[PDB]
Amino acid sequence: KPHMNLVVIGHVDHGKSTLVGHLLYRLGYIEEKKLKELEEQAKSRGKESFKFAWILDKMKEERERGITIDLTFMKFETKKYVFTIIDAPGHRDFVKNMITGASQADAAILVVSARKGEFEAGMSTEGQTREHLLLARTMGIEQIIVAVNKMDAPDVNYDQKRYEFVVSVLKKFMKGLGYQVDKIPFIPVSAWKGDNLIERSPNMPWYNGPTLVEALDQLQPPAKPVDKPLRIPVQNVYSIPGAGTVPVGRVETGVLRVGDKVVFMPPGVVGEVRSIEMHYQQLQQAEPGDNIGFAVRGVSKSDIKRGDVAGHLDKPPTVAEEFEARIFVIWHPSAITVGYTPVIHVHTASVSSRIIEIKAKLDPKTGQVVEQNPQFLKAGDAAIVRFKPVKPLVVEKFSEIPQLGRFAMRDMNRTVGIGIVTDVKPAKVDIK
Amino acid sequence: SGLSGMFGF
Amino acid sequence: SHMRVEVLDNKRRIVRLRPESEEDLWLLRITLRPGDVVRIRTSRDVPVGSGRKERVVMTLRIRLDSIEFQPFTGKLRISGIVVEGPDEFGVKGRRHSTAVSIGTWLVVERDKGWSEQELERLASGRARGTAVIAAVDYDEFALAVLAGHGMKILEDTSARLPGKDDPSREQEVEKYVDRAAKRIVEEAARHRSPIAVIAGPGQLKTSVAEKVQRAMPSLKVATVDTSMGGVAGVREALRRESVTRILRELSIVEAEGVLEEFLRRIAKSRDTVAYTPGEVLAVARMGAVDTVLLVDTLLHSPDDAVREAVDEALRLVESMGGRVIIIPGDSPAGERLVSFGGVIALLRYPVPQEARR
Ligand SMILES: Nc1nc2c(ncn2[C@@H]2O[C@H](COP(=O)(O)OP(=O)(O)OP(=O)(O)O)[C@@H](O)[C@H]2O)c(=O)[nH]1
Ligand SMILES: [Mg+2]
Ligand code: NA
Repeated sequence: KPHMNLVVIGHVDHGKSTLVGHLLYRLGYIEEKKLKELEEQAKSRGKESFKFAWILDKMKEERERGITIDLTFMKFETKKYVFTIIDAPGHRDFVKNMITGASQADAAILVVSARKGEFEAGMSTEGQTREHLLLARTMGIEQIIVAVNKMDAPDVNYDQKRYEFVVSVLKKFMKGLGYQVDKIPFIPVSAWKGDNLIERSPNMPWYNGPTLVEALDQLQPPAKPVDKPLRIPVQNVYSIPGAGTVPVGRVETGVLRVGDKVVFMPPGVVGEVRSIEMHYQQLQQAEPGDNIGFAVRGVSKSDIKRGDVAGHLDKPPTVAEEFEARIFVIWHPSAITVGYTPVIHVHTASVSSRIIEIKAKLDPKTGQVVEQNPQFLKAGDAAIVRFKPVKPLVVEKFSEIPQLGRFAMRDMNRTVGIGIVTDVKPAKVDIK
Repeated sequence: SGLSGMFGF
Repeated sequence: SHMRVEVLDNKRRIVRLRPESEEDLWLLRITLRPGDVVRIRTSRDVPVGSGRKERVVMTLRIRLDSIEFQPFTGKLRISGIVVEGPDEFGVKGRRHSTAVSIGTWLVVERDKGWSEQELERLASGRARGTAVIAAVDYDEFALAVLAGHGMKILEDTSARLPGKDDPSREQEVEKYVDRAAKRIVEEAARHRSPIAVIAGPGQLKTSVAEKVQRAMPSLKVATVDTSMGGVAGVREALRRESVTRILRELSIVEAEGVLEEFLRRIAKSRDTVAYTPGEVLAVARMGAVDTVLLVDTLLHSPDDAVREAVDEALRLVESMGGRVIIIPGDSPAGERLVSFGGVIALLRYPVPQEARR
């Protein structure tokens, strides 16, 4: 069984967590006693219909707000594949976590809501059906399944007129981003009632397309960039007794084996890998695809954190003192200039980086040096610029390691632009 | 808006 | 409150003043100039006896050579060659470096006379306080102390928090909101801050806000919505509508809204702004400038030509009822001004580029 990382994206309360909640319960993985225990507590607070969501959502704020905030990781398997499913947050305040999830994803489920106003809020200027589709694309997610959720709702009622209409507007938008619009399944489902999740819904005989499980098995596994350096961007870092300090992350490139001495950049801390765990399975090695926990002798919890990237000492990950990049400005209120310092989201990292130069402007539909050292960039422009990270950042050239060299520029609770890194002035490798 | 930009994506 | 400014002689070349706030030290930094002679009572070591020295307090007049001001120190640091002092100590012609404090009487003389605008500016320092701004999310906490004339990041921490699946994650965020709240209260005390703005996404900022109100009920506390924590979140808060109302008297903050207006114009209506010392001066003579945003280092540039040119423009815009906003280059607004020669101006009408002499 090959392995694939699935990420769940969509606008706030369009039904990501209940989809993953109910989909697991139907495939067997949620206990009856647990599901109803969650229903009772859900009901005891003013949150009756968040029973499936509370399998995924856990924090004090997540349960009080009824909002996914950080990524929840879970495991299941179909006929053909075994999945790491990654329930990501909808709310605009936490799209930085959606990006860290998107950087690990081999494919995505775009949960869109067929309810009136909710689809429109998802696809408006500042919506997240739109933004997560943008961000998912730039982070490397090529495969995509879309689930037109909430078909059962009073203001929809299993309607085809709605399903055809919502698919129409998404098809127009995604073909702009450069997606294979005829090749991706648009599944009218209900996450709450469970329609089309595993077995065909009687309530939509007009459908004739694949169900969510049948669409999951449709997905092809990704290629494996082996014959490349070791890159494991860390997602989290735990202190689990029986193991010590164990960072968790997806391996993007190379091969991690037990006993390998590893270095975590930017900190420069070195540690021996003592064990490798994936879905509670003991591994002697991990390869591109594998989202693993890996214990490390020598490193402590205070030494490393999310955004740090692990590699062998042979060729450690590049710490960019400065870095050059080609970018495209999606939105900006006024104008971008030398000095501007948006947050650069690469792999699992989110680091402010000052634009220290604008080397050239470029035409957005072609891309040749129109102007040289322009005074400003505005929305709709593309350009070559030189960043200086406000704090130590790991990036890599897009030519060499594209997954560590593709990024979003965010600022002011909006995505300003997107870009790839074309050069890196590296930092002084400072090992202990 | 006009967002048809590929960086070899 | 405001600086006691008091013109002495007939020709209005001499002024006697006493800074009574840190804003009054800032006003001295933006006002004073290499060539002014201050008259301060300082101490200076002098060789008296045989192989022996005594710290003897004395009155000196010093031809100013250097004016530097580090924020949140209560010290305008001055230096220069002593032009007059007691004759037995032999100090005339020697360098005296020292520091003007809050409470320090100093008389200062300008050869070509003090203007009415210069004095008005010198007496403008209604002693505005010094807020603290912080930002909290699950990844980061930062805290900074904000004056009109300076900003300083006092804390910048990563909440190296467990993954939400980890047991004890819930108690670890509790310790983290205590550690954050503690540090806010600590520095609001250390800086005598009336307001404390707390940025962040969601409930963490309110959790932290409650803890500081508990430990300081006299302290005002604002919660501002914001996309992220850390220094970015602090810098994000400075541009929000909320904070521009609550801290509207702070240049640093004021600067960001004109800068935004200047840049919104550079895209569309290029002729309704100007930048760079000479182009600003050109349109300032015309009576075109509404407000001028300025980096404070231009006032002290080692080139004589630009200190005179920048002063002429500033004098001109305020002579025709324009605003003049002076800020540190070491600030979030200040950083964007480097590519515009340190100065930007908003114009009251379009001035074509071939008309700017
Ligand atoms: N009628 C109906 N309601 C749904 C469905 N799916 C979700 N909901 C409701 O939508 C609300 C939010 O559900 P969640 O699964 O938390 O939505 P989410 O997208 O995971 O939330 P975020 O991750 O914070 O964006 C709850 O009140 C659910 O009952 C559905 O298929 N049908
Ligand atoms: Mg969710
Ligand atoms: Na939700």
